[PDB]
Amino acid sequence: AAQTNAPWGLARISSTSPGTSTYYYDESAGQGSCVYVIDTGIEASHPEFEGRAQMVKTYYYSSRDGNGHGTHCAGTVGSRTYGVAKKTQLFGVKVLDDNGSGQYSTIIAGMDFVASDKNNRNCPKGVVASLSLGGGYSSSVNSAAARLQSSGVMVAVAAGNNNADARNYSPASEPSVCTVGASDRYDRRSSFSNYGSVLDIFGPGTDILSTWIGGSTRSISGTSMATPHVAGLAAYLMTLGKTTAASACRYIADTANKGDLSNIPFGTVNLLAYNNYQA
Ligand SMILES: Cc1oc2ncn(CCCN(C)C)c(=N)c2c1C
Ligand SMILES: Cc1oc2ncn(CCCN(C)C)c(=N)c2c1C
Repeated sequence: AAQTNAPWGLARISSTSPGTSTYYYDESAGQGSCVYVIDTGIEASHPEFEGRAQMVKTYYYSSRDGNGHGTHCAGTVGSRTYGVAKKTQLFGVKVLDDNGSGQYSTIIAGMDFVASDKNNRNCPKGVVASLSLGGGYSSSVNSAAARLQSSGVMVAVAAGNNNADARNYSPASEPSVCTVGASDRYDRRSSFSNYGSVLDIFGPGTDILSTWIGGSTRSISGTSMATPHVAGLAAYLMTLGKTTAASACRYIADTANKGDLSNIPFGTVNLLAYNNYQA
């Protein structure tokens, strides 16, 4: 399948070269997989989600996304126009309030929730969790991310936006999850992207168009935007049977475009997520 005039990040993940604008992908499109977006919520009524999104948990007085960040990330995972895996099921877990803030205790509870809740959901092709959030190092936060991964969920986490080594951030620094840095449309490391040996992969993160609250769209930047590209890619590859939740991060690294990014610090992987789709 081909989506013409796609957002640059979708085109990038299906291309061996920067500078193209069509997204190519197998029409299975993540059908039968599920992606949990652990964030500020998801505006599930957005036409772009086509009934495939739903809120399943909140820790606040409402399950509504009053911020937009979670809706944007969910859109990059799985919206019809802006999403990598256009037929996946999206589940919202609101661990962040409408200012984008959340206590580590709440974030941990949300991860443990997903590890159990996937057993209440029909996801025969596999389960992914996208965590576009984090803060300073916490062994308890890292352990929660490790538990979620061990339970059989592909966990993709944002590296962070401090232009610093991700070893000092959580859950970014948990080795067993998939830690995602950000790149731009010219194949440069995004100016704000964290780096370091704990990174597994880069995805598009500068100037990413996706869904927003109020039934709208906008372009924003962050490792938060790169992470759902990788989460959606994992769901897509799991639906194709090419990999599993336990192996998808390694598979994405194995099949990535290698050596193509600039301003990668020595010791950080030079790997850009790539779907390897051949029509
Ligand atoms: C106008 C705008 O509104 C935003 N809300 C959340 N974010 C994401 C930053 C923090 N996040 C965890 C809540 C934005 N980057 C953003 C931008 C730009
Ligand atoms: C380790 C980590 O530390 C963070 N601090 C703020 N944010 C919010 C910035 C979100 N983005 C859209 C600009 C994070 N997403 C984050 C992550 C991951």
